[PDB]
Amino acid sequence: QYSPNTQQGRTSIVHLFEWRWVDIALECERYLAPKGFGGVQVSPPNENVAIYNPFRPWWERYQPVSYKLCTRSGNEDEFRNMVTRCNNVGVRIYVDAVINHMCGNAVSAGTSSTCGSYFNPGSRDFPAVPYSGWDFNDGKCKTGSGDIENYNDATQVRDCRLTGLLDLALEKDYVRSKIAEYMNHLIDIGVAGFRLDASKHMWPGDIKAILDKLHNLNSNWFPAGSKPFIYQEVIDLGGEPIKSSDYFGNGRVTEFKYGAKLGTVIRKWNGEKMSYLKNWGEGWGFVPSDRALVFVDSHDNQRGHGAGGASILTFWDARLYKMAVGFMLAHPYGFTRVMSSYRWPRQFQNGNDVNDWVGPPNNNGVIKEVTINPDTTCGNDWVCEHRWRQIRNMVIFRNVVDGQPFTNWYDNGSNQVAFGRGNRGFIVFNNDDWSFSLTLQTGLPAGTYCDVISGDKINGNCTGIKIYVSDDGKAHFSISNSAEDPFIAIHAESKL
Ligand SMILES: C[C@H]1O[C@H](O[C@H]2[C@H](O)[C@@H](O)[C@@H](O)O[C@@H]2CO)[C@H](O)[C@@H](O)[C@@H]1N[C@H]1C=C(CO)[C@@H](O[C@H]2O[C@H](CO)[C@@H](O[C@H]3O[C@H](CO)[C@@H](O)[C@H](O)[C@H]3O)[C@H](O)[C@H]2O)[C@H](O)[C@H]1O
Ligand SMILES: *[C@@H]1O[C@H](CO)[C@@H](O)[C@H](O)[C@H]1NC(C)=O
Ligand SMILES: [Ca+2]
Ligand SMILES: [Cl-]
Repeated sequence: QYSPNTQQGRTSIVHLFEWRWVDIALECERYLAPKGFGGVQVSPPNENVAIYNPFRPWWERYQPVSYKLCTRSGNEDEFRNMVTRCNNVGVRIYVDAVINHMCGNAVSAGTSSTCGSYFNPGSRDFPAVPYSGWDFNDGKCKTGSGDIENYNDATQVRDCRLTGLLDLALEKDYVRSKIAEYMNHLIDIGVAGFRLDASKHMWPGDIKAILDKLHNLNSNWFPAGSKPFIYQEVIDLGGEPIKSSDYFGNGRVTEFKYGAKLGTVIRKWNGEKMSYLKNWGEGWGFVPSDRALVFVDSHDNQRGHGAGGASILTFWDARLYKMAVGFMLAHPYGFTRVMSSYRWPRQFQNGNDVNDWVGPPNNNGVIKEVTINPDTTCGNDWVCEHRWRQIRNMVIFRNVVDGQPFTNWYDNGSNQVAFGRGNRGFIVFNNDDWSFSLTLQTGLPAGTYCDVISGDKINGNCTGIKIYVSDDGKAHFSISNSAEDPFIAIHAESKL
């Protein structure tokens, strides 16, 4: 469960939120593989409800109608084609598995689905699976509304509807089998693992019963006995009967406290400063490193739809975001997931964004293709953070320092810190309102290194800042509080 199953030397996965299968296939070959990315988290590949009010929101993909690989991202052929090509180049695919529920109970019956499948929420009829009233928890839920009303009662959190979404009776072997049938179909196609959506709303024991029916990874690409990588989405920030530690037996879990705390520290909210990050990790109340999937922001909380709230950093906060992602990718704690989003028209009113529902860039509902600009950036309103030099170069930085310990930490008692990873890497941050100028111990061998944040090493030279390391491993760093990117990073592979 716990191993990502990525190729030796690749330590991160990227979430290509709402991308089309064909675009991802191309991305695997032209960028992901050459730049050292380990894998890709894709949006739910199964048939979902088509919602026109509001116009095709991103969240309609979390309301399943069937298990047919047919969505706005593409059909089953294009999906299979994407997995094959990505695997052939060393980049794995992780499927977002929405297995806790089906669509909202209020949705109108008919054929308003991404594949024309018929469904009737009112009578609990989903013929394309098939599921009937006997496969839902309507009789098991005890709340008066039928939905989840209090998260302090772990029982209704699991047996009732999450904001109206019809809740699957996962204790029934029939339902467990229909779900395994779906996941095994994907495993046999070549996927390397799954993100279990709304895992908090499922009993750890029901999840385990389903994972027991799963096949080993495809023997054409993976070594015999390979088990699918499993990370469960559980939002646990304390103060609830449900703890993410209850799911350690099924696989890893999403550590939402990670992004929340990093955001407040980097924003310097209510007393926090970067010097406190010295004991970052479990020392902060986080889950063990070998059970954590970490990230700065997610498709959910980057638009206020998840835990984290106001402190969360996103592409909208470019400068601070790059630093946050940089710290995460440099730090040894957990398995890192990089975000890749699209721009939407944020419309704030009373502190809340009324356009948080807006779906991906599209032409009358047809998702726009991801175009690549001459400078490697993306067009058609795709942000492509994974293509930002500062982020892409930190992904590579993680690969280079994989395995090296945390050493040579430094801080000015405020917001200027630095630390290294064994003798393969070093990073410096200046988040104070004044310039940083000092000679630090880097633990790196003597030589001239290229700063991978400001530039790149291109055939014998640096296109940006250059750092000189002496025999005793010391080097001088200068970062004005006015730099576009107030941090510098160098590693063994950026060495001249
Ligand atoms: C969103 C978050 O809510 C909880 O998170 C709780 C948290 O556990 C608790 O501790 C406290 O912080 O409150 C949070 C919000 O209630 C869960 O614990 C967690 O698992 C879940 N996150 C994952 C799963 C779902 C569901 O399929 C997705 O929802 C996403 O899809 C849903 C279905 O299309 C959307 O509902 C939409 O459709 C419903 C249909 O009846 C409508 O009633 C609803 O008004 C509408 O917004 C939802 O807005 C969106 O966020 C989401 O994208 C995905 O990341
Ligand atoms: C690096 O660039 C300089 C010019 O700025 C050039 O003289 C030198 O030969 C280059 N080195 C390599 C290895 O390409
Ligand atoms: Ca449930
Ligand atoms: Cl997530």
